[PDB]
Amino acid sequence: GSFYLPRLEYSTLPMAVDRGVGWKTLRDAGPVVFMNGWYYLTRREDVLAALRNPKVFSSRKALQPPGNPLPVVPLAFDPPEHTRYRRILQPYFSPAALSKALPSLRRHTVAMIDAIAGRGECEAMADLANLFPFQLFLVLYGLPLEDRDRLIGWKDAVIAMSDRPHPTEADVAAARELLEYLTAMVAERRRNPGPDVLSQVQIGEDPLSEIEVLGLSHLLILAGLDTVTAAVGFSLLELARRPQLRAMLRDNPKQIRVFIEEIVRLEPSAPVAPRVTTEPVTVGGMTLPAGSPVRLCMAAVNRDGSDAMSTDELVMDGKVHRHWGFGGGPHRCLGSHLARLELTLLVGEWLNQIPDFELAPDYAPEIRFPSKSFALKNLPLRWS
Ligand code: HEM
Ligand SMILES: [Cl-]
Ligand SMILES: [Cl-]
Ligand SMILES: [Cl-]
Ligand SMILES: [Cl-]
Ligand SMILES: [Cl-]
Ligand SMILES: [Cl-]
Repeated sequence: GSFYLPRLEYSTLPMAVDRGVGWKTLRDAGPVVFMNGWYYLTRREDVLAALRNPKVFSSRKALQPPGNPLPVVPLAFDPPEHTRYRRILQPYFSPAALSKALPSLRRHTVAMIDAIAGRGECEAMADLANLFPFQLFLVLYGLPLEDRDRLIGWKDAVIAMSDRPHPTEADVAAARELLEYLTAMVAERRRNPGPDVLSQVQIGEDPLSEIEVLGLSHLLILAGLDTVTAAVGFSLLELARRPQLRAMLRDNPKQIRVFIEEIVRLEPSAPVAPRVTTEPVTVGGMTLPAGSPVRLCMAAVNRDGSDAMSTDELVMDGKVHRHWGFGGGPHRCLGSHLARLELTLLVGEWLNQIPDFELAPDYAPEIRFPSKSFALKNLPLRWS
């Protein structure tokens, strides 16, 4: 039996400079590590089993908000409700379904790179990574392109206020404006359904309600955009400091795919998944009572050294690339195929117009830690 609970202060983890060092510090503390109210499960055997066991490791108990909120479709649901949502949404998010959008997404990506390439410099987060996901979101779901500025502003306000009592007056107005904006859209799509996703999920044999589509739309905006922003930054960072990799990847979709898998493996934008247990569980000989809040450490598992595909290094070769940067079990990222499509498009079109570039002088990449983001703070790039 394990009766001595390791405890760490989250804010002291050495995470700003090198995530490998940060996750190793946590993993080496033990299979179960208590930090700031949560039990972190750090080892592959436990993390993957837990992700794969929604009955025991509940998402709803960890993620259902208080009050009477918009339903967080499907993130905050357990089976059987979760299973229905995933069955309904799966066909719209498959590689084959999303591949049909590629000409449009490529055209918009090319235009975004076009405006940057002539400058010889940029700060890649503010100037591209922060803007690109919402741009493609408007394209994918048929929203007015001129609404990008205010939609990004609403998203940023809602994300920043989520973890914080005492909401600022500006914060509540932004949340209300976003809700009103999305509500009008969803109602129009129910009355006049086009061939698009948000229309089609509201009709057919098992239609979603307007409130369900509103909750889904909110979730896609809050969970599906900044995650890709973070991955764009890490993609361009690693390319900026690896000239021969840049050369190899230009016009090389097969290897760009491999590179993107490595970026998501090594710098997963959501490196832990929260759950609450529904019955006693024993992890590493330690028994946790029912109702225990746990955080499952996917990013640590991806780096645990247990095979050649799980090291702290960027590994471009090897016949197999696999990881849990998109999660695992039934909640595995609904948008994983979209994220891959968008990231590979971005890298390819960036290298087509900006094949050679470098970090600005005396720049040392860091994330803000602790914070609500595992993205780079900034990324100053130079070329020409
Ligand atoms: C590199 C980019 C991304 C990463 C690293 C990422 C990561 C993740 C992870 C780890 C989860 C599982 C959370 C959990 O188990 O509690 C998840 C779920 C989800 N993601 Fe992503 N994601 C990315 C992009 C996207 C995109 C582009 C979309 C859609 C536009 C999206 C939509 C969702 C949704 C709807 C869920 C909930 C699925 C469910 O609960 O069944 N994500 N994501
Ligand atoms: Cl909910
Ligand atoms: Cl300029
Ligand atoms: Cl797997
Ligand atoms: Cl490409
Ligand atoms: Cl500078
Ligand atoms: Cl900062």
